[PDB]
Amino acid sequence: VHLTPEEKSAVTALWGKVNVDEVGGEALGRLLVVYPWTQRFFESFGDLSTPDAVMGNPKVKAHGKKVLGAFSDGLAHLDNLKGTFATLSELHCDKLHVDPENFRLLGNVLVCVLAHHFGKEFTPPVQAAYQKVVAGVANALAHKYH
Amino acid sequence: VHLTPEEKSAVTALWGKVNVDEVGGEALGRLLVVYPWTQRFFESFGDLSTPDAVMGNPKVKAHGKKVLGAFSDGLAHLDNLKGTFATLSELHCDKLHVDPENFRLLGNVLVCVLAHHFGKEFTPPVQAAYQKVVAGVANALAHKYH
Amino acid sequence: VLSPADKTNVKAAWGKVGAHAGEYGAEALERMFLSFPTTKTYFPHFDLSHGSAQVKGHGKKVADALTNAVAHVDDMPNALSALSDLHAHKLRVDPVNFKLLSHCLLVTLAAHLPAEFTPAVHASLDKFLASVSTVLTSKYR
Amino acid sequence: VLSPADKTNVKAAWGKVGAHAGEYGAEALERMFLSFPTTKTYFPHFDLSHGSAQVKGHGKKVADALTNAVAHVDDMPNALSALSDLHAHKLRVDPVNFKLLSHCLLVTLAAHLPAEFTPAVHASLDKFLASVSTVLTSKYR
Ligand code: HEM
Ligand code: HEM
Ligand code: HEM
Ligand code: HEM
Repeated sequence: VHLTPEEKSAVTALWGKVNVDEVGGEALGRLLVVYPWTQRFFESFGDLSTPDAVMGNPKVKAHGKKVLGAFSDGLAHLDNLKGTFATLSELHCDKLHVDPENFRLLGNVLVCVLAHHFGKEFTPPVQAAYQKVVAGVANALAHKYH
Repeated sequence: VHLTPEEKSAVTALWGKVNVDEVGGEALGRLLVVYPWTQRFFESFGDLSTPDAVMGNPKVKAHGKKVLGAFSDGLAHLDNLKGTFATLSELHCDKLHVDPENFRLLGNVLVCVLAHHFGKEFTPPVQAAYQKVVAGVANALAHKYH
Repeated sequence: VLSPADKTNVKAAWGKVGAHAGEYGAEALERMFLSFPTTKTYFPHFDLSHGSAQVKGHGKKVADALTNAVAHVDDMPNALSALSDLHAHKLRVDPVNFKLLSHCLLVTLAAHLPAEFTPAVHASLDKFLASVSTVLTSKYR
Repeated sequence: VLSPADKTNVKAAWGKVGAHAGEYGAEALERMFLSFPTTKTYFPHFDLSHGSAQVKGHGKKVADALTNAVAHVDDMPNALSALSDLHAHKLRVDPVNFKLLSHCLLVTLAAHLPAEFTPAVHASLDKFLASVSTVLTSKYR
């Protein structure tokens, strides 16, 4: 994406105060509860029934820290998101067969989750910048589909 | 937008045999019949109460001709869409206040029209190429909204 | 919601599809697979190549369902409830995908019905297909 | 569909918003205007600037409307029939924009109700706004 320098700062500043272990798993968790039809790519993970079965599941939480991990590399190389996820794009499409649309849902659930996590600190301008990041990220994770 | 040699060829070869006077009023008309809310920007063209009113409405038949003319103009510059439409993008945003979502609607009605007009010649591969184009033109047009 | 006229134009356009419903659904799908590749993710076990017996097959399954819906145009919720459960629970297809296939049905349809695909009928089919998708999506959550 | 469990979650959380509808509704509009520029095309006649009294007032009308809707979660098509006509026959707001405003309501809510916005309430509120959009968009064609 292309953020003004001020947006760049806001996103970095706020992202530095994020707990990979906590936020990552919550985001994915909320994705599944709120958008159950995304549960199809985690049928193995185990009990994904009720909210607790979801949030509680260590496999879902485990996988959460991986996405935020990858997300992190994203902010590091924001000047070139497509190359950064080129590989992850082919994996999610060819081996995994994942509908890029869910990346869009995960992006919004993430924004909700960071807002729930920082409250008033997550101002309108900060959200706005984050929306661009999660949008670009999702275009990147879809750029290799064919 | 980037299209494979085969796609680029089909688009041009099909467009080369199109009556812009015809296809033009055809598209905008159906845009207003199918997507009634888009009539929000054409109360100055008069009667839009029925399919037939909107169909024979001269104010409509004519402006539809400008849309495709510009559209065709953009085809001859597929290598710089955002450039050919810059002035238009600003126009639809600042002066016309047109919600860009409408452009995508106009792009799908256009493909229907081309298919309805050319029949079996509008093959799946050809539609695919035109889908990329209309998506491409729409992006050019929303590129300067703010 | 649909209207007395939408319903008639719908029954009108479909009666013209007749025995092609099967080859139109296959085409409809082909168009969807080439125009919107991301939709292919749901069919990993299919040979998505042109002329493929699988697409030709499923396409007929899809067209039949619609034919059924046309005839229950005044009672779709229950006429396609089994299908609404299938896509919501087992398949779990993202909703945004239904608008993609609907658009291709229209295209395939406009490409075969020159005289019937009129501004009014085209408006009717779009509302019809939007309603079918609304039903098939109602049990999602 | 909205279940008795969702309704309870809505009624609950919303009741928690209490005397903030105005403040929250206006914040939600602001987040929308900043995160989705295209949505501004609908309020050209406004001063979308921060603090704007037209935004506070309007945010508040959007607020109360959700309160009325929550108070009639069993008969929304009726409770909102009014707004349905305005947005459909007068405003003609492209359907896509309702999902955008809904999303900002969610983060707005999520940013003010740490303890309430649980994965479950979240899930419920989303379905809820989804239905308010569905009812406010049904009079389009
Ligand atoms: C922000 C977007 C996302 C990113 C950056 C991302 C990143 C990752 C990464 C890093 C892997 C690990 C690959 C490896 O090292 O083997 C992975 C695997 C996978 N992702 Fe994603 N992912 C994202 C969104 C999604 C979504 C939306 C779904 C579907 C709901 C999904 C489903 C999967 C699945 C099922 C796997 C394999 C899991 C396993 O079996 O261990 N991902 N993803
Ligand atoms: C393919 C996309 C489109 C193209 C290429 C396009 C092109 C144009 C052009 C060249 C003009 C005439 C400019 C002038 O003479 O000042 C124009 C005007 C305008 N366009 Fe678009 N347009 C597109 C889509 C739309 C859509 C979907 C809407 C909204 C429904 C829209 C609404 C208008 C309006 C209201 C005007 C002013 C017309 C008048 O009042 O005379 N355009 N557009
Ligand atoms: C209104 C449109 C749709 C209708 C009427 C429809 C109809 C059907 C029907 C009747 C079946 C066949 C069940 C059987 O074999 O007995 C089915 C299966 C399926 N549908 Fe849909 N469907 C629709 C849209 C979608 C969309 C948009 C997608 C995704 C692109 C989708 C993906 C699938 C998949 C993957 C299956 C299972 C295929 C298999 O058996 O291997 N459907 N659908
Ligand atoms: C669930 C969501 C929504 C609710 C509850 C809602 C509610 C309202 C209400 C009650 C009014 C005020 C009428 C009055 O002044 O008495 C209104 C006006 C309006 N709404 Fe909405 N609305 C919703 C979504 C939208 C969206 C998505 C847009 C556009 C992005 C939109 C655009 C407008 C506009 C422009 C007006 C007229 C503003 C004016 O008076 O100048 N609304 N809406």
